[PDB]
Amino acid sequence: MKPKLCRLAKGENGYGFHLNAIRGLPGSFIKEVQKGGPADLAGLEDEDVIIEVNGVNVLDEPYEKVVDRIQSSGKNVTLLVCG
Repeated sequence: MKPKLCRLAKGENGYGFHLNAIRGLPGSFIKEVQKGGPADLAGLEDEDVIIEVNGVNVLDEPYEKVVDRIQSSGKNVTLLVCG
């Protein structure tokens, strides 16, 4: 119900969350926010829906493309989510 805009700096062990999808439901949401990790500190929470990765709307994109986009921006990634 609330949109959050945030910027993650990759840590020793990634951004500190996983993407889950549901099987042909569209959209990608956050799954396993590591306590104290980048995503955690940046305000993200489980079941937050990804709307934009680095300014690009990814709602009409397969879970796999969304994963790729995130793991393709290097040290940083900017996310617009809704939760």
